[PDB]
Amino acid sequence: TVHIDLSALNPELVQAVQHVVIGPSSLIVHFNEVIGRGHFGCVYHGTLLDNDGKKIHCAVKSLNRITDIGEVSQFLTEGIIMKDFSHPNVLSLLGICLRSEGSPLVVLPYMKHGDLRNFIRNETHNPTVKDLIGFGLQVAKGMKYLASKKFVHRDLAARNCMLDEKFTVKVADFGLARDMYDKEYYSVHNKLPVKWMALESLQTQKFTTKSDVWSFGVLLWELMTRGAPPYPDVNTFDITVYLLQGRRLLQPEYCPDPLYEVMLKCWHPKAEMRPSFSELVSRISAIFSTFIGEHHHHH
Ligand SMILES: O=C(CCc1ccc2ccc3ncc(-c4cnn(C5CCNCC5)c4)cc3c(=O)c2c1)NCc1ccccn1
Repeated sequence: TVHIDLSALNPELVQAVQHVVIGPSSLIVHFNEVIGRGHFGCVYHGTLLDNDGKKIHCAVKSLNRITDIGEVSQFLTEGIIMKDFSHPNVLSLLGICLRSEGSPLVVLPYMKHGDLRNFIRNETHNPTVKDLIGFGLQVAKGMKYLASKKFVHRDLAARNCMLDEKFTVKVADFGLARDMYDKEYYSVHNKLPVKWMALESLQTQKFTTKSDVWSFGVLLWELMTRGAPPYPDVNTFDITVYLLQGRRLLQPEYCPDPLYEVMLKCWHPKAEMRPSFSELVSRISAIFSTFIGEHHHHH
């Protein structure tokens, strides 16, 4: 029932939204069919009528019970930040629907297989070790692209990646993503994923591509453990001390030794000493191509 006053938003943000607008008549939000949850609300199945009149299956993000303009602005930015994304391992934006009343709607392509964490946890799907390394390589390529556009993700985790009908892994949620401009960092001004955060980010609240590399390492560990929760016997509040003591996530059972070395490199206490995403793509690609095991998907 909300009425959003657009004159209360930053003009550059409103113009950006206007450019990716979806006509209210072209979208059916299947509001009785929940499919996920972002940082600002739930995600639903949707049907999008395209420019050529074809029905497109989509995922629609909405704001859950809106109270203030700041929340609307952050939610719209989580859609606008994705507008120029064009990479096979990065989810694209289909558009934004803003009706006369109610929450704005961020429209994304539907990803057949759902989130990466749930996919690997499914005992029947049972991805092989090589399949898991391949998923890790795909995420690395998406992050290499994001890093090249000077965006800091800040919330990289398996649950934030999706798999499409061809098993292509795409970095999908950008609810905490920020443009670094020419600064090479983002510091918090205005619910943080503690067990995926770099030690320096937990201490200073400053995020960089190198802090995303740390999160990537944890995502690789989630892959190799088939979606186990990290540090299960460490409380969220005791993580900083645990990490300052030099302690790290242990080698997963079926994980190749060179891939565990890659994870360790991602968690170096000195951010400058961590590999770049370009270096991670090269290293993981060599591990992937030399691991001769059973494999299903195309990486
Ligand atoms: O929700 C999130 C992050 C937010 C986010 C970001 C982008 C997307 C984009 C598309 C999408 N496509 C397909 C399916 C889907 C859902 N199910 N299926 C099929 C249905 C038939 N069975 C096989 C799966 C396809 C779900 C989604 C989403 O909900 C989604 C959600 N992470 C997940 C998360 C969120 C919170 C806690 C844990 N995990």
